[PDB]
Amino acid sequence: FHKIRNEDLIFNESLGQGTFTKIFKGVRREVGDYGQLHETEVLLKVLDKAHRNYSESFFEAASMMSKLSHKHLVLNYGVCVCGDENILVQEFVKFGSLDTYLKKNKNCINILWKLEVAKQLAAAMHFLEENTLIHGNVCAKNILLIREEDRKTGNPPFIKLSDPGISITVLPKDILQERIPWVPPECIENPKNLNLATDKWSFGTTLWEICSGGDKPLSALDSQRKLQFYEDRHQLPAPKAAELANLINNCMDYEPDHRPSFRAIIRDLNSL
Ligand SMILES: N#Cc1ccc(Nc2nc(N)cc(-n3ccc(CO)n3)n2)cc1
Repeated sequence: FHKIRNEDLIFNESLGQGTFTKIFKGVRREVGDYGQLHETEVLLKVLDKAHRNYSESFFEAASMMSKLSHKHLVLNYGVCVCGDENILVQEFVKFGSLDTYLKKNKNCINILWKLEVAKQLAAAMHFLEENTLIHGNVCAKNILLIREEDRKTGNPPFIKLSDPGISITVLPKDILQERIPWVPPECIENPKNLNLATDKWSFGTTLWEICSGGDKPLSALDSQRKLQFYEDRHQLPAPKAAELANLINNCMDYEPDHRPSFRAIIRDLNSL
């Protein structure tokens, strides 16, 4: 990663928290193309100092994805590791993460918006699958909205997939259980089962979020009951707007080997 000096970064408002992290809007002073000086809006993602022992996984999350370049993958500018900080410096996305956007905007998101977003997520995942790169934490909180839909110019919304954060292969068991039903059953059984098929299951859970106005699937279940949901082999209820329910359930297959390729997922979306 490119190294960015702390002197060149200004922290502004908090934008929320992730697992062992806090996110802020900020500004980076930099020399850009043609030698022009810029003050660039950035997302600053800060590893909690109490959890500095996760720093390798925290950065590994950003690194492997940054090794590929793609229009639907978030841009990482660099890292700041001055002093006692562990900071990832990422492009600032104007409309934020999709979980929040969906909850705020339930009433004006229709089936065509959901389908376009699903197709774009599936394109990003097909790119990862073709490169045999595991993401490991597909969820609406890790989808960023670059551009809102504009009917008045026929313009679709445009999303990017952000980094997965610290890997489920190193996280505490109780955090994994709280992340059911994004973490697939085989990874609850053994987090080293993380595989390309993991991302197909989580993609189904993410489609359910997209279809459910920002609701969290199984939120009313505590961790014990989320575990038993897997033990009993349940599927999620169909969203009220159920156009994608079959695809969600086909992706959320308890047999990892039976989960469909992202090419087949795309063909299915294109058929609707
Ligand atoms: N109101 C408001 C508002 C909130 C956030 C943004 N911008 C943004 N830009 C990014 N590159 C990443 C994120 N994230 C948000 C959650 C995560 C965890 O994945 N990231 N948010 C813009 C407006």
